[PDB]
Order: sequence, then structure tokens, then C-alpha cells
Amino acid sequence: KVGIYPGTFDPVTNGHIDIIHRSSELFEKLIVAVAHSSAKNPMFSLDERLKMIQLATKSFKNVECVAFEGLLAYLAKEYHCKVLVRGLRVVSDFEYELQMGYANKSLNHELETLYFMPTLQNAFISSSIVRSIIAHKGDASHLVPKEIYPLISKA
Amino acid sequence: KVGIYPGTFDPVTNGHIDIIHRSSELFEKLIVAVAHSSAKNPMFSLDERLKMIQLATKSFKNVECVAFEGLLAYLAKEYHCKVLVRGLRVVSDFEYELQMGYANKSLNHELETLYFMPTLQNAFISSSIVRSIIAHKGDASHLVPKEIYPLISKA
Amino acid sequence: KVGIYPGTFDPVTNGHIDIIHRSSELFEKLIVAVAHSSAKNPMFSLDERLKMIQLATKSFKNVECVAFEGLLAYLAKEYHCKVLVRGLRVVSDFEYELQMGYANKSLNHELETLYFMPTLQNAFISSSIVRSIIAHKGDASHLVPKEIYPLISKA
Amino acid sequence: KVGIYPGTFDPVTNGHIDIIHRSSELFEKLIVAVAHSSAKNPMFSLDERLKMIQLATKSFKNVECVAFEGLLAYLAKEYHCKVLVRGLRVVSDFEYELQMGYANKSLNHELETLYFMPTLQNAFISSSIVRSIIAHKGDASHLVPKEIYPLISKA
Repeated sequence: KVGIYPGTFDPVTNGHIDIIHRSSELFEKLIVAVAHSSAKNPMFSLDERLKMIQLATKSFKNVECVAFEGLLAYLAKEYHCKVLVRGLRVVSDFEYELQMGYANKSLNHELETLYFMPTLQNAFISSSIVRSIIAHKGDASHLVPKEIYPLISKA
Repeated sequence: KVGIYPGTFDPVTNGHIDIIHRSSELFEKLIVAVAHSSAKNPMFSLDERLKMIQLATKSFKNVECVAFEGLLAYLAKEYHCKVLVRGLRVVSDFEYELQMGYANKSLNHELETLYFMPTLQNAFISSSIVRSIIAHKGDASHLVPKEIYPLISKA
Repeated sequence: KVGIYPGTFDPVTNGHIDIIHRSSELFEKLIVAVAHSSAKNPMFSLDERLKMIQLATKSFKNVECVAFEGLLAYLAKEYHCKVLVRGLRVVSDFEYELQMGYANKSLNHELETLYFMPTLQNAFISSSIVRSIIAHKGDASHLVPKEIYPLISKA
Repeated sequence: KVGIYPGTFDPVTNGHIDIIHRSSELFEKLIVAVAHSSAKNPMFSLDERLKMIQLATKSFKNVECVAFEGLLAYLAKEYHCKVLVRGLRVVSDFEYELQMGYANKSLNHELETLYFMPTLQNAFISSSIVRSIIAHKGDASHLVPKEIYPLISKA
């Protein structure tokens, strides 16, 4: 297991370290990939950004930081890596995250949540949306597994 | 490695199957946890929802579906599980997802991205935010790893 | 100007009052439309929810609360209303919101921001995405106004 | 009524024009404010960006484009403007947007939705969250209008 966490890291922040900390728990090796990002006109040089994130990550023993110019998917290929890591710039899922907090000190503890972004097709599918279609005797056949469609709709 | 994907699954949809497909690739065992959700007044009974998602997942050999009443964090404890799986109901990160698509058929291929939701503190931290503070000679000491602060700020 | 803020309001919360407060500043009349939502199996009756939100909004003189069964777009038609109001369940735009906060007590003050959700086509368009396409000598003709395309691309 | 839509517009895109089109319908005058954004190292000069967005907006008769260096809140003050316009870079609210689409050609038609970002406090408040607290005999007094608290909780 290799995971890759790519970014510009101009400079590395506590948010980045948090994601590195959390994701490095999941792979045998986490590669932190520092993109040149010449187009972004970064404040700090590629060498400085690499060295800084190296300095800030040396406590994570299974983390290796590497600089690259571009072609992230080919960098992934070189590492035999099929899994990338990204931080969200959106906060959502508030009720769930509230329940997780409570757990994370008095109940179970230290539970991580991994988020999966829906495919474009699937973003417009939810159980609620399907139930509404069912209620209005509409066609939900394109929205649910074929194994269950006969059990929830007819004629 | 055990991961848990909890939900009401009233009924299971193609979005759920996609998340089960993608997340089951990551754990030795994926537990799909079907919550009673009495409060939501579900359309289908707990037994029906469990049986339907079982029927729709029987092709994923490392997936086991289980019904539960509540106390998700304690269900996680029972499985020695420290990692939960969730689907986002937001689509974001469009430029990144556009680049991943291109890769995913002509470049590398089939790369997954795992998303990490920022802590409340960290949502208000970005490299751009830090650079702006630096430029206005402000205090960024609470926003970046202590290992790098002396390299990006002074006096 | 009539605006409509629809919801189930089961029960009305401080979040709802905040949105009513902010949006009522924008219309000659704000109609708060309380949906029956029989499908959601609400905790409080439609009558109770209407009366509660009425009680909680009576200080906003240009707000009128009305119960309805469904067909929101036709309710809008009845009011000659072409503008609906909704609260986001996502927090995003953190750098911008940080700058707005600072302003909102020491600079200008009390500035509201109205957010517009992009069309499905347009979510995958940004200036950054366009610049990247330009750089790789790609086709951006479908992404920018025709008035400017000749000024940013050729051959 | 003056509204301000600020941005870098490097270059103006169809997404920007859509937001200008939709928001200009709402104010007596919409000011499109083109920020220098020297820090972003823009591809096109400030003069070019202003002239391009002017060219692309000349059909919107109540739109005026103006260049500025910074201090957006003070630019708002100069215009007696208390309302800013922004496009979301997140797509959410899928069930609602699906219902709006259907309406927008066979039902009512051309209904706009204005989105309001919740305050930090209020993001963690929803009716569902309040109902859950009620059910567990918890304290919801900080989450709902004081006018209704006695009606939903006691002792």
C-alpha cells in the first residue's frame, strides 16, 4: 500500500500536517508529492517547499516527501499507487460530525472518516430522491441495483 | 483492516453500491452497517433493507452487511474498526476531478481519491490565507508547523 | 418584490431565524412557506410548526408565514414570485468569509453575501481551468463569452 | 439597490456571465468589481480584464464594470452597497435542484434561488439535530428561538 498526497505546499500549514498525520495511518507508505506549480507563481521555491515539508514531517516514519514537475497520474504509476489523498475545502455533514465528536472522547474514540466524492451521475441520486419517485409511480430503474428493482417497483 | 460503511439504505441506490465497490477495494473486510433509523420512519423495514443490500452486494466477496439499532461508535469498537466510510453529498474540487478523469482512461487509470474533512480549526487555514498574513506582516504562528515558522516569519 | 423561503421547520431553529432575518432585508415582502412534508413524518403538526414560526417571526414586519401542501413552483406563481431563498448546509469559501468578518466590525460593516449555485455545465468552468487549457493550446471556445474568445485564443 | 460582484476575472468565463446575468436581475445597479489581484500574478493585465468583462457585459444595461486595487469593504461603502454577490464552487442541494429544474420548464418557470451561507454557530444547528436532542431529553435552549423553547422542552 502506497498512498500519494499531492500539493503545492506554499507553505505547508497545520491543515496539511493534519491530513498527512491522518492519511499516513492508512498506508504502508505515504508519499507527499510537492508539485512545482510554476503556473501558480509560488512564494517559496520548489526546493524550499520540499525541504520545509520534509522538516515538518520527519516524525512520521512512513512518510517520504518528493518533488515533481507534473503528470501526477504518471507519478502514481511509478509508485504502483492507485489511491490519492486530498483535503476537502468544504465543511459539510454537520450532524454526522457532531455525533463523531461525542464518540471521539467518551465513547469508542479516535475514529477516522474517509469521504468519497460521488460520480457525476450519482450525485443526483439519493434514497430520498428514489422514495419520492416511487411515491409518484415514476421510473427509478436507472437509480437502483437491478437485484432490488423488482422488489420496489412494478408495471 | 476493517472499515465500516453505515447508513439507512432506504432503499440501497447505485450511489451506495458505487461507494461500497470503491471502499471495499481498501479494506480486508468492509462491514456495511444498516441502521434501524426508527426516527427517520423508513419506507422499508430493517429486515427488508438488510436483505436488499445483502442481495445487491453478494458479488463483493469481502463485504458483510449487518443490521444494528444504534451506537455506531460501539459497533466500530466491536469490529476493532477505527475507520468509517461516508459518501459526500457535495460535489466540489472540480478542476482536480477534471484532471483525474482525463488520467482515468488515457493516462495512468482507475485512480481513487480519498477525501479528508478538515477539523473546524483547520478549515480556516490555507496556504493562500497564510501567504496573505505573511504579506501584511501578521501573525501566522498558530497556522503552520513550528519547524517552519522561523523560516517564513520574524520579529 | 416578493421572496419565498420554503421549509419544513420541524421545529424552527436559530439558523432559520438568521436566514429569515437576512433575507427579509432584501424583499418588500418575505413569505415563509411551511410545507406539510407528510413524507418526512414531522415531529410537530403542520399547525404547530406554522404557529411556532409565526410566533418567532412576528418582530419581522414584512414577513408573512403561510402553510402549504406542496407544489412550491405554483405557490411561487400565486405570489408573482421569481426568487426563492435557501440556507446552505455546506460551509465553504473560507478565505473570503474570513476577510468579510474583519470588514464586518472595523471596516465597512454588516455586508451580506448572496450565493449563486452554478449550473451543471458551469461548475466545471473556472478561470484557472480556462488558463490551463489556454496554456496547453486547447479549445476553450465553449467556456468563455464569444466577445472575448478571439482575444485569448487563435488558430 | 446596488449589488457588487467582485472577482479577478482572469479571464471572464461563461460561469461569470451566468452569475452577472442572474444577479443583475436583482439590483437597480450591479457593479462588477475587477480586482487587480497582483498577488495571484494574473495572466491578463488589469486593463485587459476590465475591458474584456466590459465587452462581454455591455448587453446588461444595468451593469457597470470598475477596476479596483483592494479594500472591497470600502469599495462597498463608496457605492452605499450592503450586498455582495458570489458564485459557489460547490454543488450541493441536489434533490432541491432536481425539483427546481422540473418546475423551470413545465411548471412555474425561471425561478432563481439565492443561497445564504450559515454563520459558524448555525452550521451545527438543524431541525434534525434539535429533534435528536429533544428525544434524548437534552438541552436545545441555545439552538431555537426563545419564543418556542417552552413549547418543545421542559424541566
